[PDB]
Amino acid sequence: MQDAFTKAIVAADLRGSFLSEQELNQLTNLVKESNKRLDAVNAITGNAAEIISDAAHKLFAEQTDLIRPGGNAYPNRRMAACLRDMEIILRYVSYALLAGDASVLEDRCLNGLKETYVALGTPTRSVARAVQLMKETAIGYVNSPSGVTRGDCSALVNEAATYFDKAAASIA
Amino acid sequence: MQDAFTKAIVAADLRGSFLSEQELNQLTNLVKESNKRLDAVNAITGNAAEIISDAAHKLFAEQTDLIRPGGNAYPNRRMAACLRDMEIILRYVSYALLAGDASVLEDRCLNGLKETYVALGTPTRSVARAVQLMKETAIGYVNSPSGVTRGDCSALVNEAATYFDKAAASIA
Amino acid sequence: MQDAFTKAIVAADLRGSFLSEQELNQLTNLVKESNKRLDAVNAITGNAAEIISDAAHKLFAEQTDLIRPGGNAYPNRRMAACLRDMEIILRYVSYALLAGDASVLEDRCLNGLKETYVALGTPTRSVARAVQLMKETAIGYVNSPSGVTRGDCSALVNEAATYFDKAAASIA
Amino acid sequence: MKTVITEVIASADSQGRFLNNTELQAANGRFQRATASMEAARALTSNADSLVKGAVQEVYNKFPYLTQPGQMGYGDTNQAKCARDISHYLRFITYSLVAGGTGPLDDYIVAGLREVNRTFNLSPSWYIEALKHIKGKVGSQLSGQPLTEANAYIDYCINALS
Amino acid sequence: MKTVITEVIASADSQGRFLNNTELQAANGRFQRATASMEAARALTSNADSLVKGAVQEVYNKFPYLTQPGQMGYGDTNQAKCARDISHYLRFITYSLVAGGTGPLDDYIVAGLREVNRTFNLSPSWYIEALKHIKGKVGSQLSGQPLTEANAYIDYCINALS
Amino acid sequence: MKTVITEVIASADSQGRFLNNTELQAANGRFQRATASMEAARALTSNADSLVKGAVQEVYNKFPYLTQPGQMGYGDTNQAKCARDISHYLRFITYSLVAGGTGPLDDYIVAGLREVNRTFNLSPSWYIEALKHIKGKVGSQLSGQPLTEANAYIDYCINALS
Amino acid sequence: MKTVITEVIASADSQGRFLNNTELQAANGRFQRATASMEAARALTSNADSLVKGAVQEVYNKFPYLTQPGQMGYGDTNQAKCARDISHYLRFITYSLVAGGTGPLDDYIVAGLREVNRTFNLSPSWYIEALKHIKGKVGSQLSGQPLTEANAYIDYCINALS
Amino acid sequence: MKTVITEVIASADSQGRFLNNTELQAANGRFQRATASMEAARALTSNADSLVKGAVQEVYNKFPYLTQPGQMGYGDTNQAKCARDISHYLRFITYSLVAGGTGPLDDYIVAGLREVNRTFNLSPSWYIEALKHIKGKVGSQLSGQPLTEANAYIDYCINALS
Amino acid sequence: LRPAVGGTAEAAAQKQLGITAVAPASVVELRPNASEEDLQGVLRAVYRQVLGNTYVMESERPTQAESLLRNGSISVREFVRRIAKSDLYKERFFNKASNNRFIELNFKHLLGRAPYNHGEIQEHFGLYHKAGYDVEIDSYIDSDEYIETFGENIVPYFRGFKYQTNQSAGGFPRMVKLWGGDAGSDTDRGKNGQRTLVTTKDL
Ligand SMILES: *[C@H](C)[C@H]1/C(=C/c2[nH]c(/C=C3N=C(/C=C4\NC(=O)C(CC)=C4C)C(C)=C\3CCC(=O)O)c(CCC(=O)O)c2C)NC(=O)[C@@H]1C
Ligand SMILES: *[C@H](C)[C@H]1/C(=C/c2[nH]c(/C=C3N=C(/C=C4\NC(=O)C(CC)=C4C)C(C)=C\3CCC(=O)O)c(CCC(=O)O)c2C)NC(=O)[C@@H]1C
Ligand SMILES: *[C@H](C)[C@H]1/C(=C/c2[nH]c(/C=C3N=C(/C=C4\NC(=O)C(CC)=C4C)C(C)=C\3CCC(=O)O)c(CCC(=O)O)c2C)NC(=O)[C@@H]1C
Ligand SMILES: *[C@H](C)[C@H]1/C(=C/c2[nH]c(/C=C3N=C(/C=C4\NC(=O)C(CC)=C4C)C(C)=C\3CCC(=O)O)c(CCC(=O)O)c2C)NC(=O)[C@@H]1C
Ligand SMILES: *[C@H](C)[C@H]1/C(=C/c2[nH]c(/C=C3N=C(/C=C4\NC(=O)C(CC)=C4C)C(C)=C\3CCC(=O)O)c(CCC(=O)O)c2C)NC(=O)[C@@H]1C
Ligand SMILES: *[C@H](C)[C@H]1/C(=C/c2[nH]c(/C=C3N=C(/C=C4\NC(=O)C(CC)=C4C)C(C)=C\3CCC(=O)O)c(CCC(=O)O)c2C)NC(=O)[C@@H]1C
Ligand SMILES: *[C@H](C)[C@H]1/C(=C/c2[nH]c(/C=C3N=C(/C=C4\NC(=O)C(CC)=C4C)C(C)=C\3CCC(=O)O)c(CCC(=O)O)c2C)NC(=O)[C@@H]1C
Ligand SMILES: *[C@H](C)[C@H]1/C(=C/c2[nH]c(/C=C3N=C(/C=C4\NC(=O)C(CC)=C4C)C(C)=C\3CCC(=O)O)c(CCC(=O)O)c2C)NC(=O)[C@@H]1C
Ligand SMILES: *[C@H](C)[C@H]1/C(=C/c2[nH]c(/C=C3N=C(/C=C4\NC(=O)C(CC)=C4C)C(C)=C\3CCC(=O)O)c(CCC(=O)O)c2C)NC(=O)[C@@H]1C
Ligand SMILES: *[C@H](C)[C@H]1/C(=C/c2[nH]c(/C=C3N=C(/C=C4\NC(=O)C(CC)=C4C)C(C)=C\3CCC(=O)O)c(CCC(=O)O)c2C)NC(=O)[C@@H]1C
Ligand SMILES: *[C@H](C)[C@H]1/C(=C/c2[nH]c(/C=C3N=C(/C=C4\NC(=O)C(CC)=C4C)C(C)=C\3CCC(=O)O)c(CCC(=O)O)c2C)NC(=O)[C@@H]1C
Ligand SMILES: *[C@H](C)[C@H]1/C(=C/c2[nH]c(/C=C3N=C(/C=C4\NC(=O)C(CC)=C4C)C(C)=C\3CCC(=O)O)c(CCC(=O)O)c2C)NC(=O)[C@@H]1C
Repeated sequence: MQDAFTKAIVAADLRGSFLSEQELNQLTNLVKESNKRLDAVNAITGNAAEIISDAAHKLFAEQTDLIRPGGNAYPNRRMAACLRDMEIILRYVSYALLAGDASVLEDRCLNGLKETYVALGTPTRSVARAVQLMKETAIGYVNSPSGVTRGDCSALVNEAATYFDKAAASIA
Repeated sequence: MQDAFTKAIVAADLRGSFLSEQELNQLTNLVKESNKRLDAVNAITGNAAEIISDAAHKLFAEQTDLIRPGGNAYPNRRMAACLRDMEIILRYVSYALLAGDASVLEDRCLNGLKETYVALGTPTRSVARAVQLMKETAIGYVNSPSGVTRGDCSALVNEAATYFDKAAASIA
Repeated sequence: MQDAFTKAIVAADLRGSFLSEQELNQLTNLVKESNKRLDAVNAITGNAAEIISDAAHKLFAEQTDLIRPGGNAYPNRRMAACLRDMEIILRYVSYALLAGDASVLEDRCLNGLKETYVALGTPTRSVARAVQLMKETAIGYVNSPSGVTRGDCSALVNEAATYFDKAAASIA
Repeated sequence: MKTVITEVIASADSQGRFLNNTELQAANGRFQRATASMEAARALTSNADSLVKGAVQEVYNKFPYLTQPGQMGYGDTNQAKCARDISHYLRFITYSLVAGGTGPLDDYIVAGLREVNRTFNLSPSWYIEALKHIKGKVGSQLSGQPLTEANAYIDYCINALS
Repeated sequence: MKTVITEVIASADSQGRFLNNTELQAANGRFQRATASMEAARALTSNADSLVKGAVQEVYNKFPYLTQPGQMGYGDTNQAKCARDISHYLRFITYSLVAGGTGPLDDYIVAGLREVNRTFNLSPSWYIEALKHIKGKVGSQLSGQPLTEANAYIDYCINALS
Repeated sequence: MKTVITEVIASADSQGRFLNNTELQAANGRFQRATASMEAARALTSNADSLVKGAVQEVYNKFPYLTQPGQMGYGDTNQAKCARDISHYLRFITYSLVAGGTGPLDDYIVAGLREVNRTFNLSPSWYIEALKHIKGKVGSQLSGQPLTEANAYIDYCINALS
Repeated sequence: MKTVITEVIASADSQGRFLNNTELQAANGRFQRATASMEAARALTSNADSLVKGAVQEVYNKFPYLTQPGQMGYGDTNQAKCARDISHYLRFITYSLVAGGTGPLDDYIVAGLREVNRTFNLSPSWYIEALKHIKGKVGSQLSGQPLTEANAYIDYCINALS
Repeated sequence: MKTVITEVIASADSQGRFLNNTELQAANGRFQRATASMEAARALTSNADSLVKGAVQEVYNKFPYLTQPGQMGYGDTNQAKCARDISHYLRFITYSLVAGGTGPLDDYIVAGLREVNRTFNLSPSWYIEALKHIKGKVGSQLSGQPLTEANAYIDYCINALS
Repeated sequence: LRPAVGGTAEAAAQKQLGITAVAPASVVELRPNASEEDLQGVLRAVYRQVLGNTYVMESERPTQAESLLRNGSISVREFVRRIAKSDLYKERFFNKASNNRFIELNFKHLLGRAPYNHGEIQEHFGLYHKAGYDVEIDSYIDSDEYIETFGENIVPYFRGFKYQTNQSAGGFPRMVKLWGGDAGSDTDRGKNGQRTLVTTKDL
C-alpha cells in the first residue's frame, strides 16, 4: 500500500537521492494540516450509513428502471449487492483520504471493476451516478461537522472530491 | 439449476406478471405426462452400462484408427478416459430428461468441451459419433415396453433425441 | 487480548457499574507513566539480538551438557530451535510490558509450553534458566537507556521482572 | 431455484451418479402434490387484486400512525410501493406453488431481505401483518390439501420475516 | 443408509435449516411408493428359497465348466458359497425395497465389491447371470408398480456388477 | 477488546516480530488522547442518571403509540427495561472512552445486536432516537476534544443500530 | 511500505471495516512524532557526507586487514562500494524517519539482506561497525526526542544485521 | 515415465536441491544393470513372434470353452485381437527393460487396465495364463541376471492383472 | 569429547512421539505438464490428508473431479474444496459428529494444525448457523493461512508439530491429541463414533 509520505520516498529512491528540501516542505505541510484531515475522515465514518442510504434513495428515484423487474437492482438479492458495493467504494475513498494518496483506492477497489460490471451486465454509468450522489452527501458532512473548530477545509474537500471522481471515472 | 417449471417462472418474473392460464396449462400437461417421463428416465439408468458398452463396441469397430497405436483411444489410459466421457455425457442427458430442460446438459457437460477436445487432440467428430451411437441404443430401451403399461411415448422419445443431438452438435 | 485498561472495564462490567473514581485514578497513573513504559519497551526491542546472544553464551557456559553430543542443544538443528524459543519468549514479555498485563504472555506463550517441553523431552529447568539469564540482560538495558531523561524507572523494572518470573515459573 | 426436481438432480451430479429409485421416488412426490399446489396457485392468482388491497388496508389499520403525515404510510408514492411489495409476495408464493419448491421465494424475496429492509427502514412487522391477513382470506377460499400448500408458503415468508 | 427420508434431513442439516415443503413433498413420495415396495418385498421373501436355488442352477447352466473338477463351481463348499451369496443379494434387495432407498444395497454390497471380487477371483458375470434369472421369475410373481420397484433394485445391482 | 494497544500487539504477534517504532508511535497516540477521553468519560458518568431519564422520555415523545396499552412502551416492566437498556449504552460508551477503542462497545453491544432485537421485537429506531437525545445534551456538557471523543462513540452506536 | 497509516488502513481492510477512533488515535500519534522525526532526518541529511566518510574510515580502523592487498577493503572499486553502501543505509534511515515507519528500511534493505551478504561475502560486522560510528556522531548532533527517533532506526538496522 | 533417472531427479526437485552423491550413486546402479537388461530385451525381441503364438495357444488350452462358438475366443477377429494384446505386453516389457523402470509398463498397460477390462469383459486370468507361459519359455532362453530382469517385468504385469 | 549424560539423538523426540513422518511433513506440489505418475501422487496425498487416512473404496473415487485436475481446469486448491464439500467428506466428518468435533477436524484436514483458541470455534460455529456448510468449508480454503502456506498447487500438509508464526502454546499438545499415528484415522466407523478430542475445557 502507499501513503503520501511513502510516495515521496519512492520517487526520491528512484533518483537515488536524499529527499530534497522542497519535497520535505510538502510533507511538513501535510503534517500541519493533519488534524483537519483526521476530522474529515471522521465525518465520513460517523455518517457512513446515512451517506449510503441518502444516495440510494436518490438513485432509485432518478432511475425507476433499476428497481422494476428486469432492472439490475431487482430483486432483493441484487438490491442488497448494490448497497454492498456502495459501502465498499465509500470505505476505500475514506481510506484514501487518510492516506493522502489514491493508490489504495485504485489497487484494491477500482482495479478490474469495469470489467466485472460489464460481465455481470451491471450498468456502469448508474454505478458512477451512485458514486457522485454519495460524494455530494459525504462532502456535506465534511463541510459541516458539529463542534469542530471553524477553519478552511477547502483543500481537504477538494482532495476528497478527486478520490470520488477517480472512482467514478474508473467505474464508467 | 433449472427445470421446465422453473424456466416458466423466470420468464413470468421478467414480465413481472402472475403466470398466465396458458402458461399454467402447459405446466399441467407436464404433470400429466410425468409418470411416462419417470419411466423413460428409469430406462436409461437401468440400462446405462449396456448402453455405453454397446456404443463403445460399435465405435471401435467402425473406427479402427482410435484403437491402433497412435490412435486417440490407445493405450489403456486413453481408452479408459474415452469410456468415462461416454458415461458422463449419458448421465447429463438423463438429468436433462428428468428436468425437461437442456440447461443442466449445456451448463455443466457441454460448456468448453469442444475446446478441451481440440487442445487434447481428441477427434471431436468421433466423440460426436459416440454420442449418436449411444442415442440409438438408449432410445430403444425407452421404447421397449419392459413390463410397463403400454402407451404412446413418442414425445418423450423426441425430447430425448434432441438432448442427444444438442450434445453431439456442441462437441462436433 | 487484555491490557490494563481493558481489565478494569471487564471487572466493572461484572459489577454492572460505571468505573469508579478510584479505578479511574489508577488508570490515569498508568497514562502518566506511559512515556517511561514506552522507553522500556524500546530498550528491549533495540537490544533484542544482544539480549538473546548474551543469555545463550551464559547458558551454554553454565550447562556444557546441552552443547555436547546427545545434548538437547546439539546438533545445529536443535541449537537453532533453542535460540528461536528464547526469542519467542522475549517477544511476549515485551508485548506484556506494553500492555501492562501478563495475559498475552499467559494465554499465547505460557499455556501448554510446559506440556510441549515434557513431550519433546526438553529439560524445562534449563529453559527456565535461560529465561532468567535473559531477564538480567534485558533489565540492564532498561535500567541504562542512552540519551533518555534521568528518572526513577524502578516500578517499571519490577513489572518487567515479574513477567520474566511468571514465564520461568510456568515453564519449570 | 430449489425445487424437488432440481435438488435430486443436483445430489446425483455431486456424487457423479446416475439417478436411482431413491431420487425418482422423491420426484414422484412432487408430481403428486402438484395437483393441489396448482389449485392453490390458481386461487391466489384469481383473488390477487383483492388480496393485496385488503392486506394493505390491514397494515394501515394495525398501525394507524403510518398513515399520519411524515410517516412511511403517508403519500401516494409510499402507498403505491406498499401495494407493489405485497403483490411481489403473492407473485412469488404462486411461483413457489407451481415450481414445487420454496426456491422462487428464496431467491427473489428471502435472499438479501434483511439488508434491504434495514437500509430502506422497512419494518418486518408490516409485511407479517399483511401476510397473516392473506392467510385468513385464503383459508376461506381454499380447503384441504390446497389450503395446506398455500399455508406452508405463506408461513415460510412469515418465519423469514420473523 | 441413503433413503429418501435420510437424504432430505441431511440436506436440511447441511444448510442448517428447518425442513421445508420441498423436503416434505419428497418425503410424501417415499411413503406413497411404500405400499408397492412392501408388496414386492413380501413376494421376494416368500419365494426366496426357490429363487436362490434356480439362480444358482442357471449360473451352472450358463457356465458348465464351473461344475467340472478343478473349477470354482466344483465341491460342496464352493456350491454352498454360491447359494449364500445369492441369498445375500436377495436379502439386501428386499431391505432396499422396505427402506425406500438403494442405501442398504450400497453400503452392504456395492462398496468394496470390485476389490473383493478381484482378490477372490469371483467373476461379476456369474452374479449378473443369477440376478437376470431372478428378474425373470419375479416378473411372473409381481405386476405393475410392485414389479417396477423390484426390477429397479435388481437392475441397480446388475449395473454395479457391470 | 479492540484498543489501540491490543491492535498493535496483535499485528506484531501475527508477523511474529518485536514491537518497533511504528507500533510505539501508534501507542503514543492512544496515551495522548487519553486525557480528553477521560474527561469525556467523567462527564458522561456524572450526568448518566439524567441522561437516561431524558433519553427514555424522548423515545416516548417521538413514538407516542408505544405508551398506549398493548404496546411495547406500556407498563412498568417495559419502561424499566427501557431505562436499563439506555443505561447499558451509556456505560459501554464510557468504557470505550477509557479503553481507547470501540472494543468494549463492539463486544458487549454490537455483537449479536440484530438477532437479539429481531427476536424481542425491539426497534433500532427507538435506541437511535435516545442516543441522538444524549448527543445533544452531551454537546451542552462538553467542549472541544472531550466533545469530539464523546460524539465519536455515540456515532458508532448510531451507525451500528442503523 | 509499513507506516503507521498504512498499517491501520490494512487492519481495517482485513476486517472490511470503516476506520474508527481506534485507528485515528494511532494516526494522531504518527503525526505528532513527525516533528521530532523531521528534525532528525534534516540533521542526518545535512551531515550525511561527513557521517559516511567517518563510518568508512572507522571500519578500516576496526578491521585493519581489510585495507591490506588481496582483501575486500583494498582498491578503489572496493572502497567506493563501501561508501555507496553506507550511504544507502543513511538514506533509508532518513526515509524511515520521514515515512513514520520502519517500512522503507524493511523493503529496501532488510528483505533479502542475508542471502545477498552471503553471496557477495559481505560481513554484517563491517556494516554494524559503521552504523555504531554513525550513532555516536548523531548523538553529538541531536538531543531529546529527535535523538531517540534517530537511534531507533539505526538500532533496527543493527539488529537486522545481527 | 518412472525410471531410476527420472525418480532421482524428481526427488531432488521436490526438495529443491541440486543432485548429490546420493542420487548419482542410484543412477550408477541403473547404468550397471543396463547390460543385463539389454541382453534380456534383445532375446525377448528375437523370440517375440514365437512367444506370442505359444501364449495364445496356451490360453485356448487352459480355457477350452473360449474357442467354442458364441465365446470370446471364437472367430478370426477375436483371435487376432488376442495376438495383438499379448504382443503389446511383450513390447512394453522390452521397453521397460531398456528404460530401467516399470514406467513404460505402468503408463501403457497398467493405468486404466481394470476399467477397460470390465467394459470389454476381458478376463485378467487369460492374460495371466499367457504371461506365465512366456515366463517359462523365457527361462529356457535367458540365464542369470538377464533372466532375473526379464522375470521381474513379467511378474510385475502378472501382479497388476492379479 | 565426553557425551551428554541424557544423550538422546536428534529425531529421538519425533521417534518417541510417533510424529517422525509428519513433524517435517513432505510437501507435494502439482507441477505444470505433470505426468500421469505425478498426478496420481497428488491424488493419494489429497485423500490421505483431507479424509484423515480413512479408506476410500473404488466406488467412492470422484473421477470427474480428477478429470479436471488432469486437464488443468482446476487447481489443487479447487480440488480440495470439491472434496471437502462432497458427501465423502460430509458422511465421515460431518453427519455423525458435533460442530465442535467437525471444526477441529476441518483444521486438521485443511489447515494442518489444531484450533488455537475457543474463538476459532466461536467463529466457525457462527458461520455455519448463519450460512450453512458450504460457506464454512470455504472459509478455511479461502483464508490467508491457507493461501500463504499451500497457495494453489501445494496439497495441504501437517503444519502442527512445528512452530508456526501465530501459533498459541497449546497448539502442539493439541496436535498430539489429534494424531493417532500413521495407522490412526479419523473414522466414523468406530464403537464410540465421532467424539471431541479437543474439549472446550482444553480451549
Ligand atoms: C449499485 C450502485 C449498482 C449495482 C450493483 C451490483 N453489483 C453486483 C455485483 C458485484 N459487484 C461487485 C463489485 C465489487 N466487489 C468487490 O469486492 C468490489 C471491490 C473490489 C466491488 C466494488 C462484484 C465483485 C460483484 C459480483 C459478485 C457479487 O455479487 O458479489 C450486482 C449483482 C449482479 C447480478 O445481476 O447478479 C449488482 C446489482 N447494480 C445496480 O443496479 C446499481 C446501479
Ligand atoms: C474540516 C473537515 C472542518 C474543520 C476542521 C478542523 N479541525 C481542527 C482541529 C483539530 N482537529 C482535531 C481532531 C482530531 N485530532 C485527532 O487526533 C483526531 C482523532 C483522534 C481528531 C478527530 C484536533 C485534535 C484539532 C486541534 C485542536 C482543536 O480542537 O482545535 C481545526 C482547527 C485548526 C487545525 O488546523 O487543527 C479545524 C479547522 N473545521 C471546519 O470548520 C471544517 C468544517
Ligand atoms: C471417447 C468417446 C473419445 C475420447 C475421449 C477422451 N477424452 C479424453 C480426455 C478428457 N476428456 C474430458 C472430458 C470431460 N471431462 C469432464 O469433466 C467432462 C464433462 C464436463 C468431459 C466430457 C477431459 C476433461 C479430459 C482431459 C482430462 C483427462 O484426460 O481425464 C481423452 C484422453 C486424451 C489425452 O491424451 O489425455 C480421450 C481419449 N477419445 C476418443 O478417441 C474417443 C472418440
Ligand atoms: C414410455 C417411456 C413407455 C411407457 C410408459 C408408461 N408408464 C405408465 C405408467 C406409469 N409409470 C409409472 C412409473 C413410475 N412412477 C414412479 O413413481 C416411478 C419412479 C419411482 C416410476 C418409474 C407409474 C407409477 C405409472 C402409473 C401406473 C401404471 O403402471 O399405469 C404408462 C401409462 C400412462 C401413465 O402416464 O400413467 C405408460 C404409457 N409406456 C410405453 O409403452 C412406453 C414404451
Ligand atoms: C532453549 C533455551 C532450550 C531448548 C529449546 C528447544 N525447543 C525445541 C522445540 C520446540 N520449541 C517449541 C516451543 C514453542 N512453541 C510455542 O508455541 C512457543 C511459544 C508460544 C514456544 C516457545 C515448539 C513447539 C517446539 C517443537 C517444534 C520445533 O521443534 O520446531 C527444541 C527441539 C526439540 C526437538 O528435538 O525437536 C529445543 C532444543 N532446548 C534446550 O536445550 C534449551 C534449554
Ligand atoms: C526508564 C525505562 C528509563 C528512563 C525513561 C524516561 N523517559 C522519559 C521521558 C520520555 N520518554 C519518551 C519517549 C517516548 N515517547 C514516545 O512516544 C516513544 C515511542 C514513539 C518514546 C520512546 C518521551 C516522549 C518522553 C518525554 C520527553 C523527554 O524526553 O523527557 C523520562 C522522563 C519522565 C517522563 O517519562 O515524563 C524518563 C525517566 N529514563 C531513566 O532514567 C530510566 C533508566
Ligand atoms: C407496505 C407494507 C409498506 C410500504 C412499503 C414500502 N416499500 C418501499 C420500498 C422498497 N420495498 C422493496 C421491496 C422489494 N423490492 C424487491 O425487489 C422485492 C423482492 C422481489 C421486494 C419485496 C424495495 C427493495 C424497496 C426499496 C427500493 C424502492 O424504492 O424500490 C418503500 C419506500 C422505501 C424508501 O423510503 O425508499 C415503502 C414505503 N409502504 C407503506 O405504505 C407500508 C407501510
Ligand atoms: C456363485 C454365483 C458362484 C460362487 C461363489 C463363491 N463365492 C466365494 C467367496 C466369497 N463370496 C463373497 C461374497 C460376499 N461376501 C459378502 O460379505 C457379500 C456381501 C454381503 C458377498 C456377496 C466373499 C467375500 C467371498 C470370499 C471370502 C469367503 O470365503 O467368504 C467363493 C469361494 C472363493 C474362495 O476360494 O474364497 C465362491 C466359489 N460359487 C459358485 O460355485 C458359483 C460359481
Ligand atoms: C426502550 C428504548 C424501549 C424498551 C425496551 C425493552 N427492552 C427489552 C428487552 C431487552 N433489551 C435488551 C438489551 C440489552 N441486553 C443486553 O444484554 C444488552 C447489551 C449489554 C442490551 C443493550 C435485551 C437483550 C432484551 C431482551 C431480553 C431481556 O428481557 O433481557 C424489552 C422487553 C422485550 C420483550 O419482548 O419482552 C423492552 C420493552 N421498553 C420501552 O418502553 C421502550 C420502547
Ligand atoms: C563496506 C562496509 C565494505 C565494502 C563493501 C562492498 N560492498 C560490495 C557490494 C555490494 N554491496 C551491496 C549492498 C547493497 N546493495 C543494495 O542494493 C543495498 C540495499 C539498498 C545494499 C546495502 C551489494 C548488493 C553489493 C554487490 C553488488 C555490487 O557489486 O554492486 C562490494 C563488492 C562485492 C564483491 O563481491 O566484490 C564491496 C567490497 N567495501 C569495503 O571497503 C568495506 C570492507
Ligand atoms: C486374448 C488373451 C483373448 C482375446 C482378447 C481380446 N481383446 C479384446 C479387446 C481389447 N483388448 C484391449 C487391450 C489393449 N488395448 C490397448 O491399448 C492395450 C495396451 C497398449 C491393450 C493390452 C482393448 C483395450 C480392447 C478393447 C477395444 C478394442 O477392440 O481394441 C477383444 C475384443 C473385446 C470385445 O468384446 O469387443 C478380445 C476378444 N481374444 C481371444 O481370443 C482371447 C480370449
Ligand atoms: C440458552 C437457552 C442458554 C444458553 C446458551 C448458550 N450457549 C452458548 C455457547 C455454545 N453453545 C453451543 C452449542 C452447540 N454446539 C453444537 O455443536 C450444538 C449442536 C449442533 C450446539 C447446540 C456451542 C458450541 C457453544 C460454544 C461456542 C459459541 O459460543 O459459539 C453460550 C455462550 C457461552 C459463552 O460464554 O461463550 C450460551 C449463552 N446460555 C444460557 O444462559 C441459556 C440458559
